[PDB]
Amino acid sequence: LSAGNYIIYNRVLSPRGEKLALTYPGRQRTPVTVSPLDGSSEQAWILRSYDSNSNTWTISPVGSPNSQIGWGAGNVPVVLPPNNYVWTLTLTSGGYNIQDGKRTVSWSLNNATAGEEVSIGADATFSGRWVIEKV
Amino acid sequence: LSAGNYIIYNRVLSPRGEKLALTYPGRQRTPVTVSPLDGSSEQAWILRSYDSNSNTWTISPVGSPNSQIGWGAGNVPVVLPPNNYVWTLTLTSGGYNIQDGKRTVSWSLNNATAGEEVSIGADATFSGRWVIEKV
Ligand SMILES: [Cl-]
Repeated sequence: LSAGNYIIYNRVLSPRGEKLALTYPGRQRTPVTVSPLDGSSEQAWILRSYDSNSNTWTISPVGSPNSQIGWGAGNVPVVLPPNNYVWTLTLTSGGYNIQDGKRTVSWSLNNATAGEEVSIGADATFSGRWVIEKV
Repeated sequence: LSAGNYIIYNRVLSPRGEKLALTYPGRQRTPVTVSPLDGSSEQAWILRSYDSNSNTWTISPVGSPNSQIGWGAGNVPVVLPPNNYVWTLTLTSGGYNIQDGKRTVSWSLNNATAGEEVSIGADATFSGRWVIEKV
């Protein structure tokens, strides 16, 4: 895994079979959601290596490339002005487990539906795992 | 849902993000598996309505169209010579729940990996739900 632009989508598809991709809501301090994979810029993220030895990274929307995803009140990711907000990206045999820098919580989807806000908390079979693809 | 040819794939993707489609192994009395969606004829199934009131169907591989999927020993589906083997196809708000005619068991995947045999038993969040798409 290396720096560049990526899509990030859940292992669990929508009820209609759509890949549910991390989607920038177009402004800061607004819960980041998933939506059907569609090639829009809101679904492209810049990963920058923070500590390679820690597998930690910053994640920035291409639309606002200096901004970073942080841990929002309500336990949802939100985009913010930069301040070393990082996530651990661990490749497991079930896909990526996206955790905070201290590896105490995980991103998941509760229902895996279009428009759903990403949850930060307990790890979850299947919906706690993600796919990260270049470009 | 109507008679015709379909792909049938899990709501849960492989760890690499591949849609896992029901795949005929090319002979009878051999556990039916899932594999990455690839347009092969082994992934095309003929659905015929058995009883509309009870929502039951026969499922036959296009490769051996008179044959039917039945409930195999070891609780895995297998293909067999026809003898009214049916499955209930219920569209829930989380996708299709594929059960036996009596609605006591469900098809799911334990790990949702390429090559995995389909399990017949407990309903399972996410991996007990399916997507059924024409042709
Ligand atoms: Cl058998």
